[PDB]
Amino acid sequence: MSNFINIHVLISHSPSCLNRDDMNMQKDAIFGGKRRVRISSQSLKRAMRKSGYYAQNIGESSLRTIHLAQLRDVLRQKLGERFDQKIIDKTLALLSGKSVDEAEKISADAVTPWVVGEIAWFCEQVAKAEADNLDDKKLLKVLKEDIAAIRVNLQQGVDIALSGRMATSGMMTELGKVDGAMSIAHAITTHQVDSDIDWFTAVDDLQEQGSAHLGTQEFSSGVFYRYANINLAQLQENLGGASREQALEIATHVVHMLATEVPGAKQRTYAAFNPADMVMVNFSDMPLSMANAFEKAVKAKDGFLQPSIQAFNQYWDRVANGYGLNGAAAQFSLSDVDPITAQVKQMPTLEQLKSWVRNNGEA
Amino acid sequence: SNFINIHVLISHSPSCLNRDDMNMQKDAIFGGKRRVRISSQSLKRAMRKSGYYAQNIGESSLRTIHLAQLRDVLRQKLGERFDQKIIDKTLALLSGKSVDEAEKISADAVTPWVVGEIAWFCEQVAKAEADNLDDKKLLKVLKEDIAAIRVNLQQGVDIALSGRMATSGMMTELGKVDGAMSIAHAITTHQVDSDIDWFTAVDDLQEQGSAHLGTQEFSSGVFYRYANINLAQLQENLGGASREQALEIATHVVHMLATEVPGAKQRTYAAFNPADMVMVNFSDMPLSMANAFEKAVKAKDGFLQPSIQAFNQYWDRVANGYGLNGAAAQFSLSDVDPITAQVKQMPTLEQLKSWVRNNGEA
Amino acid sequence: INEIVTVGLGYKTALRKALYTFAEGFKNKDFKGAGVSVHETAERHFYRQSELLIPDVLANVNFSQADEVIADLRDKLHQLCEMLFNQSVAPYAHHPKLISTLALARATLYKHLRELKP
Amino acid sequence: DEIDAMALYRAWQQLDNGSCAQIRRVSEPDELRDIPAFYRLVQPFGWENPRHQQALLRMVFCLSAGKNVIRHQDKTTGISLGRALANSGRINERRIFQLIRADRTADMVQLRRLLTHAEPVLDWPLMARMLTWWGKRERQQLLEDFVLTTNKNA
Amino acid sequence: EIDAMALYRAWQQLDNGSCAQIRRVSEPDELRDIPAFYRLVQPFGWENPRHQQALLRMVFCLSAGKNVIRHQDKKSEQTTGISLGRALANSGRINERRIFQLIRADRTADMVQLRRLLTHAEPVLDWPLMARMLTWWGKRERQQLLEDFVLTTNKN
Amino acid sequence: MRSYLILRLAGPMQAWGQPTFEGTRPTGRFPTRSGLLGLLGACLGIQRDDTSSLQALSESVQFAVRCDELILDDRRVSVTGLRDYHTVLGAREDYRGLKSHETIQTWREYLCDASFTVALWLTPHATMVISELEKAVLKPRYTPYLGRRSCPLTHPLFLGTCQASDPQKALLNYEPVGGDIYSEESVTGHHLKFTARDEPMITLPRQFASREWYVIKGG
Repeated sequence: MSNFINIHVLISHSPSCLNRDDMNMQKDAIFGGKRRVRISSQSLKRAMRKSGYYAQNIGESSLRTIHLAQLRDVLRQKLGERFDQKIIDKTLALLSGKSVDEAEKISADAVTPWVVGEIAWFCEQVAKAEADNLDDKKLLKVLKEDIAAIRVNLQQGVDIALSGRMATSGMMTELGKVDGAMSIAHAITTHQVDSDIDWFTAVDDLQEQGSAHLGTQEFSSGVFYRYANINLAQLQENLGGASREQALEIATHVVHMLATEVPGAKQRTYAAFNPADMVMVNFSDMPLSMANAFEKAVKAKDGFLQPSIQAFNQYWDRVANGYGLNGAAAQFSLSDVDPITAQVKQMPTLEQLKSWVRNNGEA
Repeated sequence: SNFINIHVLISHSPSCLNRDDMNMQKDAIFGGKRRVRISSQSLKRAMRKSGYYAQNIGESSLRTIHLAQLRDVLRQKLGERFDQKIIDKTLALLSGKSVDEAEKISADAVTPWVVGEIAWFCEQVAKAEADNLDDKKLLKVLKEDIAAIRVNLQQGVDIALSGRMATSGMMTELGKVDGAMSIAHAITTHQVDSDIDWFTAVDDLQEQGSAHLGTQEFSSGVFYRYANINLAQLQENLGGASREQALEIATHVVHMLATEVPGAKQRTYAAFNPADMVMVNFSDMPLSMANAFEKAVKAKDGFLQPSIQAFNQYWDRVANGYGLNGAAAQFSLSDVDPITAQVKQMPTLEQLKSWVRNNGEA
Repeated sequence: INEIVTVGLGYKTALRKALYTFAEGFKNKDFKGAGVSVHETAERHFYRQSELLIPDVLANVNFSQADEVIADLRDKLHQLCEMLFNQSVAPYAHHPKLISTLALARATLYKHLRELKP
Repeated sequence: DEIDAMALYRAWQQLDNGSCAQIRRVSEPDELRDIPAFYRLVQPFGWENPRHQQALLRMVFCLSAGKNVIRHQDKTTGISLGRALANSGRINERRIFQLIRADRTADMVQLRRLLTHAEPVLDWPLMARMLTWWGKRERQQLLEDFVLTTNKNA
Repeated sequence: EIDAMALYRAWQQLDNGSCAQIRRVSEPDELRDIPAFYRLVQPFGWENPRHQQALLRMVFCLSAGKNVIRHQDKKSEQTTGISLGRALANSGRINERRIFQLIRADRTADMVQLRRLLTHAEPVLDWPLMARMLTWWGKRERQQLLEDFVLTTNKN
Repeated sequence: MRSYLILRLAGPMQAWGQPTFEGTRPTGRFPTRSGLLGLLGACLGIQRDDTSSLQALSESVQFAVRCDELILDDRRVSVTGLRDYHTVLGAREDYRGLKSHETIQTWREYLCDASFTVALWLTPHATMVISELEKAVLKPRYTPYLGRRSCPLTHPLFLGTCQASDPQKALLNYEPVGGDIYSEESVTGHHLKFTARDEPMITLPRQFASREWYVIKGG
């Protein structure tokens, strides 16, 4: 069992509002007939992309936009010393399907993730049109043959290699379709939650102290369960046939981010900067989520955290024994517990867990 | 008995494993109550296109049908309709090795769709010998068809278990291959409270900012999958065929039902959950246990436990009343158990598959 | 005949309008909409149940003296619209955000249904 | 077929300041079970039949807001709790979102705090029946009534 | 798996010495220290801990005296036996505020109070009922006790 | 005094054909003759190629269908329709080649919650006995469904056997009474017809011919 790597995270948050509705209400979801506070998987993804850790260890994130009129200026700024403006314009025009007018505002069909590396690569490839003129469709047919060569430039993307992208217009609809490679679930609380409401006011220094109607902000604490899953082969493919070890390094970065990164919503005013209390990683031939460990909403004994850990471990034992799974399984917990069973190796620190992942579960 | 019944109770975390033409969860009214549904085609594709299927069925030892083995039988089943020379011509064009050259391994029975197709070929080479277009001239016009049957003669178990592949070079009425496993629509055991995810799309160049709005329906729930296997049909379409082999395939079907999940929005919702219960029982007639949840299950401590309970309690009073007989085995992850014995309790799934493989004998 | 047809179509449009309002919402006093298309799958139910009632009576009425048949028809269609409305709205009626909307949607529904009586 | 009469309300009106003081001083309906004056009050209706106990706990708990918090007004049908709380104008709809999302004892608490703050006028038997069941449809209907009335009086 | 009425009978038949040893005890936990208790309670529940607490309570109540708790079988017309609340009410010596304080007590304290009441009441009751309420001794049982007392006084 | 075989059709979803050459594949409120004949045919193990056994079975037997309305918690649950959006990837472009479309779409109506009690009897020109049919529906050879393979049974086909003069009188012996009945035999005091194109033209696959039900209405 060594194609899919499964990441399970139990993380408790102090009173906050990490993800909102269209009525500025806490995102929720019904599980096991009970209301759970929810964090969007898109929210977690973006929280990862725009994180400092990602910038330090993985690289630059993709630039998602529809505004090609601004994007042409950006690309002209970052690629102007390497290419001519007409070539860049023809490049972006070919990829998007729209025309670069030097106008004030021209938009694309939808929000698109652009990585400057592959765009520079496309500038180099469209510079072959400066050579013996191939028709644009001809050049397209040439590029169709070697997609791996395009995916090599996606190592400056990765978030695209992890989350994928879809194009509707331009040349990107035939060259830029990325499928894999990371499947992440919506973070839901392991227990039933009755959300509290902050009834706030706004003191007017030129009128107050006086009467005023009040405002509302829905907030809540809770033990969230995050799940992620990485298809190593698909990641290797998405990076242009990259080595497995590299994919595992990226995987460890994903582990760390999933264990530490928290969406920055309402953090200036609520500040729920809490680390994960449990992180388990297991290799498998088939993806496996332990959400059904909380299908029966956990009830508080000494908080929601400990019975969540306990329920998680119990359900993992039941599933593991029932379906005869054999990892490659390691668990990291802050709390002292009675977890089990061999060989779900206990890691004292998170870094030892990440190291255990880098060495393909054998360490 | 001829039929194998597979019943699966599996819980799914918040997701959307099946959509309609308007990006909404597929549903079905049962007992007057709305149930979230996962179409049978979605499940059957999720199985047929899976890697486990490709390993245990895509590469089975009985996937290749050698025509040279079927020399004699095809001569006596089509001797009423065609002459021997025509048949030998067809086999020589299809194999394509003429010699007879008895393999010392001449089969006893033949798969129906095979004789159905090669009969069509016999007709074609007959009218081709009447026209008459020479062997090369006609082999030129029958290229796609010949290749089409040649690829089918290497996928015996796939066709036998799942049916033809929706684009197989089949023409005759016998070429319409059904079964051998029947997959039912997976419905929730309970009434579902559907949630609506309200998402946006952030523009990195105007974060001020006008938000791109969107909605997507999702819901968690306990689904009841049902499937059955016709062993006689599976043996006939592999004919062949020993019952033990058919059982060996049936085990694969059980496993796939207990594990495989559709890939709809699994990249964003990730409902990679395993089956919390699976029971297998032999019978002279296939029967779904859907009426166990005809009255919508209401949550006591989740939906899973009262679903297990409802299922078992239904099986207790209903099982003997209907023609279920024996034998039956159940693999679950939580008590209680059905008060009735004659339903062996299996600790692991592998023990259950081993139980199926031994024709339900202890 | 024209009256029977227009009655049926009238109740149809009542239901569809109500559910559409439940979908899109009411912008003026900031009532949020569900974001789902339930009107189309409910209209099919309405139509399926209507094929049993309207042609059946329309075949067997004494046109000279049969407005009371049209009246019981109105009653049956009314009940049908109520039932189908509540059924279509049921899975989404657990979030206050949407309950506040379905209050008004139901209100408009009964406005139209009230306007269908002679 | 056994219904709790409106007499209870009248009884609550006519009860002495001492016992009413003992009753008002309560956080939860179980603590209402704790005090004797409650049993003396609720016996005729009555308490000794467990089918009625929960309903009585809710009703008495709501009345415990005060002697003249819940103002009875005769009616086609009388003013409902939603319509009442809406007409009061002092209640914010978010707190009713809270009320509909609350669980067990909590909701009753939240309800009581509302009544004291609202001083509502309503037909008491309606509220009595709704408290008798207090299912999902009672909650939903409450929110509907409130929202619709507030929208209709703005 | 249930404790019989035999215990009561046993308590009736036991000699004065051991009864003296048991009677002079302040708390139910202090009852564990003396051996005569173990000898008395040995047939019924030890070593199955599920009954132990209950037994500690029961004997403690019985420790009030040899003929303090007077047992009366339920009449065929009565359908249910006289309850502890009804008993304390019928006695007429008990003031309701001490039963209020009884419902407000916690753990050992309540038993301390309860015994003190029995000695002052000399109540008549159906012993299996009191035993049953003492086995669990949840909040509902307490409140039910108060129900019986207050309701008995108000109705009669 | 005819002999009747009484069967039950009780899936959570059901489908009974109606005239169609398009993607949208509709259903009726009750089983069709072609459907029931295909059902018994499946039970008996009749392949699609042999016109003989098909013809024999079709000429041999006749049907009567009773619509059983569902009652649970003394509440009536009327029948309802479904519209399944059913796509195919890699479908046939042509009948002969291996060329395919990326995606085709079909719409398929289903029937929940429907249950039926069906009484069948032998024609005078019968080629088999009711015993063979009983033994067949008790121990089928091919998987029985109603009427798509997606739709399984929740109650055994065989419900019983009886002696009676009318199919109505034969149906009365079994529990869910009061449902409408569509038979191929007429009963006194009953007039209404119901037209349907559900009699399979066996000589010519795969098309159907017009026929009519006799309608009986109870209470």
